[PDB]
Amino acid sequence: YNVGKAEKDGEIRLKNGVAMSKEELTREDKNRLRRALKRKRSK
Amino acid sequence: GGGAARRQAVDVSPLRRVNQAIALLTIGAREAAFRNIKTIAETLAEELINAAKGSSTSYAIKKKDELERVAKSNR
Amino acid sequence: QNYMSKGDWTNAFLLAMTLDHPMRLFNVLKRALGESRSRQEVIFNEELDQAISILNDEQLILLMKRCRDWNTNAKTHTIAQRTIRCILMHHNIAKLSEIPGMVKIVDAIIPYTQRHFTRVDNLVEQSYILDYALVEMDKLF
Amino acid sequence: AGSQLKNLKAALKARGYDREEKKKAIAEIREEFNPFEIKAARNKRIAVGKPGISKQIGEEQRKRAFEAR
Amino acid sequence: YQRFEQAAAFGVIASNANCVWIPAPGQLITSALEDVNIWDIKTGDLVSKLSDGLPPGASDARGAKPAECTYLEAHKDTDLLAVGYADGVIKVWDLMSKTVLLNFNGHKAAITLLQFDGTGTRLISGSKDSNIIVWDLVGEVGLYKLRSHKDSITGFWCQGEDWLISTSKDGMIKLWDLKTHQCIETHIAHTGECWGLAVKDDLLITTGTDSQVKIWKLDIENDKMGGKLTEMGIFEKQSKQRGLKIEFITNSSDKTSFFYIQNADKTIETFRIRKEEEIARGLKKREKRLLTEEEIAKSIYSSFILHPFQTIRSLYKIKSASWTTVSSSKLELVLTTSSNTIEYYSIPYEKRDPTSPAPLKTHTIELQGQRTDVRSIDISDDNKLLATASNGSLKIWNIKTHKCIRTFECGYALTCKFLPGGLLVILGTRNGELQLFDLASSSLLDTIEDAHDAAIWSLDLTSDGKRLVTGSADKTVKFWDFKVLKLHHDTTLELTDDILCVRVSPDDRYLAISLLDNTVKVFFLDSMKFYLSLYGHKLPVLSIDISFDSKMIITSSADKNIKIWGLDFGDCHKSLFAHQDSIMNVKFLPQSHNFFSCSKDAVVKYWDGEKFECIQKLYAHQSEVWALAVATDGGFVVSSSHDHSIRIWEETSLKAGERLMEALDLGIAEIEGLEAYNRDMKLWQRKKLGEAPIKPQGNAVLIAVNKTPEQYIMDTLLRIRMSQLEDALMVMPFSYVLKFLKFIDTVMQNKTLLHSHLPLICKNLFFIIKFNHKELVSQKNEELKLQINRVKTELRSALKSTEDDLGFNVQGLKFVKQQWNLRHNYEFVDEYDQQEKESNSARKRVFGTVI
RNA sequence: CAACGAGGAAUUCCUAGUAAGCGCAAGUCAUCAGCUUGCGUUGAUUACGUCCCUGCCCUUUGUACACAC
Repeated sequence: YNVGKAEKDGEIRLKNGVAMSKEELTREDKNRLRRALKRKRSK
Repeated sequence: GGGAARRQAVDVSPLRRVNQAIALLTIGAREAAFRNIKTIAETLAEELINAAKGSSTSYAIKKKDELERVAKSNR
Repeated sequence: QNYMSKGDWTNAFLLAMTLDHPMRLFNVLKRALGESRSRQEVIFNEELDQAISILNDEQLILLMKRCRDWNTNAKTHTIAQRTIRCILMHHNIAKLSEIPGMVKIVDAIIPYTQRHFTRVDNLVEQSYILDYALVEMDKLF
Repeated sequence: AGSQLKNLKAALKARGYDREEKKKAIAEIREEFNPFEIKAARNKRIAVGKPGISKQIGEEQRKRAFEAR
Repeated sequence: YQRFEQAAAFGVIASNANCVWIPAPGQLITSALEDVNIWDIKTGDLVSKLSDGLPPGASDARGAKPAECTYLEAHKDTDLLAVGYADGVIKVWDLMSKTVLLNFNGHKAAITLLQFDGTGTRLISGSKDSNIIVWDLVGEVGLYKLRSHKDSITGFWCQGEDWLISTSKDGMIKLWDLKTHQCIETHIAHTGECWGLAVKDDLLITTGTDSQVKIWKLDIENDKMGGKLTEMGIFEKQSKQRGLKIEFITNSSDKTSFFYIQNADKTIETFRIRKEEEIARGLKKREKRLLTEEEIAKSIYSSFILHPFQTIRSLYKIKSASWTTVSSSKLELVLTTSSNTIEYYSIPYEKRDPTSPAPLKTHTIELQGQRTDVRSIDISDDNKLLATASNGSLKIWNIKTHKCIRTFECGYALTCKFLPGGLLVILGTRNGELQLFDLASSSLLDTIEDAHDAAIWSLDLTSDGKRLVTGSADKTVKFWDFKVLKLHHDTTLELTDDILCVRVSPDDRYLAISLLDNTVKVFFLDSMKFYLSLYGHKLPVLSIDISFDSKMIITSSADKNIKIWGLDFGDCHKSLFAHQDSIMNVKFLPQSHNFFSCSKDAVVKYWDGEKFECIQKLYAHQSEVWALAVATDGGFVVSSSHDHSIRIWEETSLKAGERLMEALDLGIAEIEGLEAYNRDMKLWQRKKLGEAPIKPQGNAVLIAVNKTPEQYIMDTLLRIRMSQLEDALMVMPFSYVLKFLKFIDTVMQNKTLLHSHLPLICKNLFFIIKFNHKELVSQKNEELKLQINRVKTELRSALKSTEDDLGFNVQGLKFVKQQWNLRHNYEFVDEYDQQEKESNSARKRVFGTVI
């Protein structure tokens, strides 16, 4: 078993293990996680 | 510090001590033979004798005493 | 949010479990575990592990899924082990086995616990340089 | 010291629907960042010549002389 | 170059903002665009136009639109005006000397409310980005930033230091503890947006999208989580649109309270709230017919405690309001509407009857405006100015005073001109009508009904003025002469297409007409000769201009570019792309080939006709610039726009290892300082209590970052990286190793941050003593010996404590899996079928190998 | 009654058969004899570390399969 992505859609699950919920993330971390996902797509 | 004219005293490794020893002795013999009656062999003999007994009349150990004294100063 | 601010980790835990806010759940479990190490059969405070003892099947299957993907770290694994331990010692083992879905989780997190057991056991193994240094320091006279 | 490319990007950020400002800025950075069409000596106590321009006028002069002959 | 600048701006009285009222009825501070103007309601003369000290158009004016004022707010007693603008900045002025005292940028979008609090020295500001910031005025500092809303702050209400309560452009109302600056209680007020908020101390009132107005009871001294603010019932209004400002008063002389809800459209609903005596004596009357049903009826309160009142209407759409009161028969309410006009109404009320079928306005300040956008501007020789509107408000302003001295009523009028002697105005309207006015006498010299079959679009005089040209959307142009002061239609040229601009040359030579069919045609006036057809603009084509030498024409259009044409052969010269929306108008200078073009994207632009540069990019308007007009001689140019504005333009580094070393030295210095303090306390409590140490004050950086020294050292030990950790621990000498051991010895007494950093403490400590083992076992001190023993016991106890539950969980989880297996795995006794079953049911993973 | 007794400020290059000294031949379709290219003879001093300065470059999911981090 390895930590993939979330089986929901209001959730963000990093491969670290730290599952974050989109309703609980503030807008700063929403923008930051969106840019980080853009980096991991762009590579 | 970008060129702040301050010196800091370091120690010096034994290979550098032997390198700078041979350099000080030989170029002291050269400048001591530069335009005097004596040749390089006789000036080097005088230099090696005075450096062996440590007489402070040699270029080499006067230069050593200056380097060590400046290190003692801005230690 | 008010419970997470003012303290009060048990009702914060059950609200984070009801809302399914997993980072907040990790924070309430980590904070309550750390204050449990601070103060002084019971591993969290008693109100919170009773609140873990009284949750139903789908709640404990999402709790053990959270414990599953926290156990893949070597950092966030202690919180997962304390939560797994209180589930194991506060629930019925026949119930835990016959819940549909509780073998694709516990088979996922047996080998990670074995990996951590090997690592912490080697930490205890190389913790005896202190004992060797003490026997040298006593031989010093 | 620092690169000609780094100084060129700095010069473009310096200079930044007008046209003649861009004509002036482009001609300025071209004749500044082209160093191989001047000649520089070393002052022993400095642009000392313009080789390509002197060459082209010296050869256009004899070109029109040759066509005249 | 002799550049341009802005002399004065006018034409606006009330713009896209609120209004504050000041007592002497009284005066009124309101917004013009980017500057605030004060008016006395009594007469209405402009007694102040407080503006920025820099003229827009100067050398240091920056290359964007100026910040439109969006919220006025006033501190009455200490005489301040806090005004806030559309970029987010807040300027606080003293109204005595009219200078800027405070600049308070802070925000990221336009701001929506201000409020002074504790009457002086504190200002709270809410903006179109969802933050709400508290500012001190004695420190010039944003104190706090309350940050949990989602869309845009629509209102708030604060009391001093403890409770704020805001409501935003999502559906949410929030209550804020201003001591901790964390939001305490959040509700969904209305299902769409939430536009209103007012409160008289017991009841709170909010409104949302459509007529549903919600009463709330805030109980500030509550202790439950949900229940500091509860909802007590809804009611209805007569307007189905956004009620967007609610405000309360307590009239004296008995004690009574009134609140209004202004609406989007045209209407303010006023309400009297009643008093507790008629609450008590009205409860029984709806509690008649005598109790579960009666309790449901008594619960279903709003119409009970609130009483509607005289619903004040207006002619136009309502933008802001505020009132004053005496006697409860002088509810005197000032009102700024959208089409620029303020109105001072006042409703009387004899404490039972409102004494009127409809309220009455006592004043109206509307003379210096237009109520619509000025579709055509014009100028005299140099003295007067002509503004043409849609309601009919032709106005003849003057340049030297900026006051309309003469105004008439025409209709939907889009183009106009003067007459060459002055004191006479020709004009065409959007239906088939033309009109003539003057300056000394009354409005109408004559109108010409059926001047055209359809919408007129552009007219032009000849340079002597006796003959004018009218081109209209009935696909015709017509010529008119002046017979003696009446209009003589004599000839008419019908085209194939809707002509929408005309012009003649300034020397009676050419007639250039711009058709809807993407082209212009140049005719000879003396022959109707069809000289030229200029083509290739590619959208329908607006304003033309002919130069003074009658050699060079300009051609503007909705293609966002103006074309320069040489009129001798009809050859194009430039096609320069300006103005990213649409160039509405373009005009030469008097004597030069320089020209101006004003456009539909709130900018006028100054060009030359020789190098075709842009000389200047003037940036003072806020919206679509509909017209501009140049002086006949001298060359100052006026421009008039959609924001009801008319404005003049005239001429002028350690690393890891040493970071850990300095952290270790200050941390262990603080630690043994406190331990010496504790030994002093025990000795001065176990001996003759006559003396002790005075005080060890804690470290500057430790109280600055709010950390115990173990935490400070622990996070810098965390912040070094794993690649240079074995170097950071190898650089430090043995004295720092000994105080590192003191740090570890103290940190495994606080068992919270021991267990959260166990493998880091183990890795660092074991590398440290493994590297320094030769010197450590040669140190002779029983203090360090007891230290090593104590660290050993606590560290190994923590590690065996975590692997105890690790081993417990291994055996328990494999018991759970194994009892599930022996419950319902399968039935194979034969070993070959068993092993093939397990091979088919195993976990597969596919790997990329190399052969 | 002119220059000059190892050449100022600055500046460039250089790590083992290398720097430098020394002579002897050739003259190879371009180049070179106001010299160029070969060939041997003699043959060191000091770095061989470091990113502290000056710069240039690379990466910022570990992916590639375990173990470990």
